[PDB]
Amino acid sequence: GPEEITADIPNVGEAALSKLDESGIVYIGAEVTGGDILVGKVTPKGETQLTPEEKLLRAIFGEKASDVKDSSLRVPNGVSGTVIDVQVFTRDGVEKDKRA
Amino acid sequence: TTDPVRMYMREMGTVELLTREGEIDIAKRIEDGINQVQCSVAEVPKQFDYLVNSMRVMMDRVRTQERLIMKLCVEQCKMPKKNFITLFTGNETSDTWFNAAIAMNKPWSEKLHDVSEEVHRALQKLQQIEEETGLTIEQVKDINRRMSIGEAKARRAKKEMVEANLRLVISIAKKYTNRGLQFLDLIQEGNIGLMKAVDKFEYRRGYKFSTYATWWIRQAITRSIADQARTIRIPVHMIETINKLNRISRQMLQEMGREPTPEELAERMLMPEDKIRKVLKIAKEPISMETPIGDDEDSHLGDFIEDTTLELPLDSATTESLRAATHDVLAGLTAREAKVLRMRFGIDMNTDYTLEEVGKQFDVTRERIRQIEAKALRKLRHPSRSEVLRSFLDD
DNA sequence: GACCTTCCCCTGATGGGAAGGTTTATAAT
DNA sequence: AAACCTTCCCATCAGGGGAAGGTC
Repeated sequence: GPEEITADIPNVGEAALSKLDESGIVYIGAEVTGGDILVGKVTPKGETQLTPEEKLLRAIFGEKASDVKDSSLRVPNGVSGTVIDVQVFTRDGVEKDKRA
Repeated sequence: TTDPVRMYMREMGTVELLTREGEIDIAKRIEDGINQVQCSVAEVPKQFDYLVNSMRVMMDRVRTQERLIMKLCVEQCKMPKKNFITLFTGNETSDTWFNAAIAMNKPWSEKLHDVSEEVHRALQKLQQIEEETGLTIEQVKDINRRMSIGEAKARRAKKEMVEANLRLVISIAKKYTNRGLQFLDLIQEGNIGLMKAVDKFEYRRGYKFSTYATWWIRQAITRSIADQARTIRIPVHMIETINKLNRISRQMLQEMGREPTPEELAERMLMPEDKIRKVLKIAKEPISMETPIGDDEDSHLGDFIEDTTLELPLDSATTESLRAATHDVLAGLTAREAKVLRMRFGIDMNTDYTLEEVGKQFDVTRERIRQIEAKALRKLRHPSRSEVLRSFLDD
């Protein structure tokens, strides 16, 4: 299925998603460093299988698995700059999000 | 020259062209052969072929009994071939020729008695055909012989027919050359259609064979392209759709000035618009992994491709550590709970088991098990027992 | 208490459709 | 490229039944 730019990403903390808008794009002017997520994206992945040791965790803490992987525009490792421009190209027929 | 395309282009020069009498008289030879077959049928090509094959089947049935009796009376009994043919020619129906050969009283004459038992029943198979096909065992053979002659006439005439007009196949194939398919492939796929045209042409319609051969060869080349060009084969009608879309977008260039709006093709074309984007997304062709890369260097596209099926060792080590941690943790609970957890889940076991599956061999069925799990997970939910495992869940 | 009508699950029954095949005649080498 | 036709495979619709609900 089509990928998503939603800010809702699995396996991430709040300190990381603090720097993204409702659509999941880094705020203009906010300075970042390597590892930070600039554009949150999630590619749909399926047929997840777990070693019974991990299904045990799924049963114990109730932390359910997600049906989507993680591809994100994260700052290249070693460089730390400041966002000066953000452009959004939306295809035809694809509904325009808030940031767009 | 060396290439085989030259060995073909200059080989077909030995066969001269035919027009216009040649066409008609070689077609008459073909029709004369098939007309020899037609009288032989007396005693749409689709049913005609079954009739032909049925005659052939009858002759095979007769020849089977022939060779069986022959092996029995010559190989297994040592009678001379002449003494077999002379006595067997003429009757081929009754057992009258066997008793005479016995009465011959030569040394082999005794071994006939033993194969008489084995030949009598083989002869009944052979004779029954007469009551089926209303013919004698000899007329079958004669009819088949004449019809084979007809086939031979048709064969020689048709091979000459295709050899004569071979050049037209190249004349047609040179138009299509560059469609991801090699040249000889095109000319051969056209020769196939040329043969199919030869077999389905009436020389009496008065038209020139050029037109019919042209139609058939053109179809046999275009459809063959659709079949064998793309590495990922595409349904035959989809290639037609792609060609139509490309033709429309080509024609509208000078109309729109630069290129047409996508929604227009859905208008110009018969198809609604939502499929056009799928038809354009489908057309992408594979890129050779040997494609040179930036800087025009030796690096190629077949290099920058990682392997993503693999799991990084940083995660396999964590898998093993979780294995060990849960192994130490499950031992902290009771033996009942340990077995229940290693059963409902596939821990240290062949496979996972369901509720009644676990309850089957635990002496107390479903609900009991449901009460143990929810309790054990509760007993492990508590911190001071879940910290080492809690370190494994990060979100 | 039965009767008339009602509310949901398996056999397959099928119109729908994608993939496939055979023809096409002015002449055309 | 079009033109009408056959085999195979869908993922869905008329039909049946096993009971189920509600009422003069």
